[PDB]
Amino acid sequence: QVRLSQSGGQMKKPGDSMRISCRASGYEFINCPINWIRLAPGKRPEWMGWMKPRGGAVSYARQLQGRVTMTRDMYSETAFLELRSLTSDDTAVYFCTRGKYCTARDYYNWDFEHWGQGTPVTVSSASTKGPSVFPLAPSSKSTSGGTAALGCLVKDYFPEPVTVSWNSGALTSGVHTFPAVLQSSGLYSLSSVVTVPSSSLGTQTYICNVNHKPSNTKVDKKVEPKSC
Amino acid sequence: VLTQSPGTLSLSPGETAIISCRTSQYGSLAWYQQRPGQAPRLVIYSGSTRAAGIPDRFSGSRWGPDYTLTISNLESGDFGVYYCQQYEFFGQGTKVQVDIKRTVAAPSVFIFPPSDEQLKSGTASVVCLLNNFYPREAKVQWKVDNALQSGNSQESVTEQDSKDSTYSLSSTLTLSKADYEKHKVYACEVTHQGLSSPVTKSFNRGEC
Amino acid sequence: VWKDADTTLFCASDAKAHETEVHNVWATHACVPTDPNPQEIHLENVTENFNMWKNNMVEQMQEDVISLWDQSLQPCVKLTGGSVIKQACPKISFDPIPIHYCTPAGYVILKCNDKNFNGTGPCKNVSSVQCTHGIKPVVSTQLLLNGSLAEEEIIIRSENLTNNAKTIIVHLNKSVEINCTRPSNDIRKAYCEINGTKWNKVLKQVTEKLKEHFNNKTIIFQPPSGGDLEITMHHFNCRGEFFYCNTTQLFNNTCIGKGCNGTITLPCKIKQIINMWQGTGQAMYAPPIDGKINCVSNITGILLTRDGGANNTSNETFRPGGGNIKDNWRSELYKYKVVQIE
Ligand SMILES: *[C@@H]1O[C@H](CO)[C@@H](O)[C@H](O)[C@H]1NC(C)=O
Ligand SMILES: *[C@@H]1O[C@H](CO)[C@@H](O)[C@H](O)[C@H]1NC(C)=O
Ligand SMILES: *[C@@H]1O[C@H](CO)[C@@H](O)[C@H](O)[C@H]1NC(C)=O
Ligand SMILES: *[C@@H]1O[C@H](CO)[C@@H](O)[C@H](O)[C@H]1NC(C)=O
Ligand SMILES: *[C@@H]1O[C@H](CO)[C@@H](O)[C@H](O)[C@H]1NC(C)=O
Ligand SMILES: *[C@@H]1O[C@H](CO)[C@@H](O)[C@H](O)[C@H]1NC(C)=O
Ligand SMILES: *[C@@H]1O[C@H](CO)[C@@H](O)[C@H](O)[C@H]1NC(C)=O
Ligand SMILES: *[C@@H]1O[C@H](CO)[C@@H](O)[C@H](O)[C@H]1NC(C)=O
Ligand SMILES: *[C@@H]1O[C@H](CO)[C@@H](O)[C@H](O)[C@H]1NC(C)=O
Ligand SMILES: *[C@@H]1O[C@H](CO)[C@@H](O)[C@H](O)[C@H]1NC(C)=O
Repeated sequence: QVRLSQSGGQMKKPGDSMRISCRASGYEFINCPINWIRLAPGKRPEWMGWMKPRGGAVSYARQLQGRVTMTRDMYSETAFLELRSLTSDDTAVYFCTRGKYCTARDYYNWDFEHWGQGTPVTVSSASTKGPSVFPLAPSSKSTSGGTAALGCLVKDYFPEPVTVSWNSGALTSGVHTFPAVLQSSGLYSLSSVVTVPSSSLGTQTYICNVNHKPSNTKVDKKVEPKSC
Repeated sequence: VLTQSPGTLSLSPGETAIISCRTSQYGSLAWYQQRPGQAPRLVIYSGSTRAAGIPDRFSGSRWGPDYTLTISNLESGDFGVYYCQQYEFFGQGTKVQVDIKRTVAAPSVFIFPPSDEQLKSGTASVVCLLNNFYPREAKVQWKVDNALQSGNSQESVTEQDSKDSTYSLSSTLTLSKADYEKHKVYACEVTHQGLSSPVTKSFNRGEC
Repeated sequence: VWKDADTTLFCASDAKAHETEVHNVWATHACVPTDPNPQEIHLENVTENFNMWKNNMVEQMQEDVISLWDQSLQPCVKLTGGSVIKQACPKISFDPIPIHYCTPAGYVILKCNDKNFNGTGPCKNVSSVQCTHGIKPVVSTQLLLNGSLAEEEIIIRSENLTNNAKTIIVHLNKSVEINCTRPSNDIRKAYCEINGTKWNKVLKQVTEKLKEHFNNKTIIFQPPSGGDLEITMHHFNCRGEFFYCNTTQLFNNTCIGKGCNGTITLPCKIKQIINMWQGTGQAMYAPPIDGKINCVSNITGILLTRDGGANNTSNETFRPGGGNIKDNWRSELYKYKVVQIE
């Protein structure tokens, strides 16, 4: 049975280099090229390159040319990957793979039946940044005896996560805290909303409690109707 | 070179997933399955040949440059993300997630102007809320003085609610303070099966 | 009527029974004499499919060359399987002779004579022969030496050009000499000389042919990305010694775009410790012999690998190297296939 066993996950800072290993067994190691594929959530799987144990011949993906190195150790039958000048875009799970068809005479490289378990690599700054909390006012419309919507926008924080409660957890019904989104600036942001009766806007006080443990930040924000 | 569609399928156990991939070049195409927290697995290679262990519920087809993976009678272990592949090229992926069925429900739409506190900074965020709708499929379009917006918006969607089985979506339009004060009508347009016609929520900058 | 088939071929040569030269000694016990009056029948109204990349003639020659080298180029020390073998390692006489491969009774070799045949697909002009032409088992990397030339235009060969994992063979129609020398009186230092005027014109013709295959994109050459010295350098054997030559100057993009017109000299070294191309391990050989060591060869082909990746660039990049040693035999066996008579 063909097996590929990869080394443990790791955390890195931008500027660092990284090395991961892929130990193979269950077949003639020198006959088959080994590939490296990385996966990040929301993005295409990205082929980094292949490496042939015979001679250590390599072919790197154009967009990684210069920053990637693929080697191997014949005796321990272990393939190695190195990636230099790490940035946030290198955050991913890294896999070594091998094609389904491989004999002593021939191979087809691209039908990846054999995968290692994968090696999680996170690249991020050690810096933290607390959120800015802006109110999403209930607006001066939406019926008189119906339901109004309100919330707060939790913008430009790093890293994940933030949590939001309302009125110290006393308010839970109709509350929706959305999954955060990553902005172009590299900072996160999310919204938390709650639907309440419109007739309670002039009586009940609504406060969102924003928690951000990495920056040691706890912020309360009162969301009230705009005065005009 | 590899265009995979759709982005997301929200289906119930027993239904069929139809996943397509359009290529600009012919040659052996493969399909992969990635379960949550697990390495991807080869499902199909060479267009329609099943890998070992793969049940006949999975099948591959091709019409012209369009390749299709169909998954009939969806089981628990079938849900996850699927990728098509040609040589070193992969598709964007298709997320197949579990959807619990209920009656169609139109979203309640709310639009939120930028706060005055935020406008002091230099950027303006316009938030549009789509609350408690079903099914998941919904389109949001931003209009500024009746001009379609693209490239300046981000969306986020909640998991299907464990009580009422609805979804909620949030879309944020981001502009500079200067650009925000250049226009009057800020509108956000929602299209959903539960609405007889597209619904638009808007506000005029300056007036309450 | 016939059909494509595989069988145990036999080899023929003109080896001298008196020669101490290694290839001659091997062919003396392994091969039979050649045929003075070879017969070739040009089949008319016959179209046949060929595939140089799926030709098992290649496998048999590989086994022969391995058998030859293993039995003739024995090292002082062999490091393999975690164990150490110590043997005698005398200097030998080494110079490849032509080897013909032939089919036994019931089998015949079909030969494609289409001048522009690229290695795969249908062939209009097919003839029938009993033996291939004389093929010298020249073991080398990056550059193909002392082989046959393409009759008309330069030919690009690959099982699949869209597949970056598939080797590219460039078949030249004009040979260019490479003159390698280890002078008499560091003993391990050497060099190869090439007429840059001739080579650059040929290399220009290569890129123009490559443009026909890659939508008139800008063709760019680059050095190998990595690997052992056997693949990152021009590796070959000259008079028994193992040469490693740097080919960076051979693929100068500036010259195929003022100054490159002249003599190109590649830095070379002779190594006593090598990785065996038989895929075994490390071998230790004795120091080089004294006097001038020289090999003048015909560059008749190039081994290339093309860069891939999920990119969107207006230029294709090619690097010296290719696949493995079996590809050397492929480039000479490309126009042949074995068929069984009924
Ligand atoms: C090239 O590869 C495709 C599949 O990737 C295959 O169908 C085709 O036959 C190959 N071409 C040749 C000439 O072998
Ligand atoms: C095949 O032979 C005919 C007959 O002489 C010749 O005219 C033709 O050019 C040849 N074709 C090729 C591809 O060599
Ligand atoms: C060789 O010629 C055949 C025509 O039968 C074509 O399909 C194939 O792509 C060609 N290969 C190269 C490398 O030009
Ligand atoms: C070799 O082929 C090229 C085209 O690929 C041609 O321009 C050149 O004249 C040929 N050289 C010969 C036939 O000597
Ligand atoms: C090398 O090429 C020249 C002309 O290109 C030829 O005359 C010579 O015989 C070749 N060397 C061989 C066949 O050993
Ligand atoms: C090869 O180069 C040497 C100089 O290193 C020279 O003496 C010799 O004449 C050259 N051989 C040929 C055939 O040009
Ligand atoms: C070949 O020579 C070039 C020129 O300096 C050098 O950069 C390169 O590292 C050399 N290649 C090897 C494999 O030593
Ligand atoms: C390429 O040729 C130019 C002009 O002769 C020369 O200046 C340059 O050093 C050469 N580069 C290499 C890598 O040989
Ligand atoms: C290179 O060969 C050409 C003939 O193609 C010749 O005219 C030229 O003198 C040669 N260059 C040198 C440096 O010998
Ligand atoms: C190529 O052939 C020539 C003459 O036949 C010979 O001197 C030279 O050593 C050969 N080259 C190799 C690499 O065998």
